[PDB]
Formats: sequence, structure tokens, C-alpha cells
Amino acid sequence: LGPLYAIDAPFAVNLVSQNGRRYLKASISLELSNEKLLNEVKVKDTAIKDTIIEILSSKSVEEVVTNKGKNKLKDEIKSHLNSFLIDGFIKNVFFTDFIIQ
Repeated sequence: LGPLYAIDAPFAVNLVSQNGRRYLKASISLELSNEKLLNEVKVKDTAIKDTIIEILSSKSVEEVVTNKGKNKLKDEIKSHLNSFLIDGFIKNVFFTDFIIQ
């Protein structure tokens, strides 16, 4: 059980809506694999926010309402952040707020 790191600014993106305009709002926490990564994730906050925004803004409503979609989502977030982190890796991704408008 590693250090648990909340991203304080909530995320708010457009989903792909080929009929209307639909919005995802989501509060995300990351489980860190070790303490050393805690400074790296603070240093790389901007990069991390840019990657999450690209992942979430690319999905459709159908792709995120099911649990299989949310779990696809978490794995995508883990692996894209883990492609550039160096001092550790993301163990788990947690939503504490998730809602579509």
C-alpha cells in the first residue's frame, strides 16, 4: 500500500458526442508505487494533467458509463502516465467524483 495522491483540481472535458454536447467531470487520485515518486508527480503535474485530459476527452458517453469502460479508462491512465514516469509508477487510479452532463 503506497502513498495515495489526490489531484486537487477536478477534471472537466468534452466527451465525443456526434449528436449533442456532453461533459465529463471527474476527481482522480493516483496510488503511487513508492515515496520517491511523490516529488516527481508534483514536478510533473502539468504533464500528468495533459495526459489525463487527452484520455478522458477522447472517449464517448457509451465508453465510460459501464464499469468495463471505467476500468478501461483507469488502465489507459495508468499506462500512459507510466510511459514517462521514472522514479516509480502508478499502482492504481481511483475516482472520487465521476459524472456526465
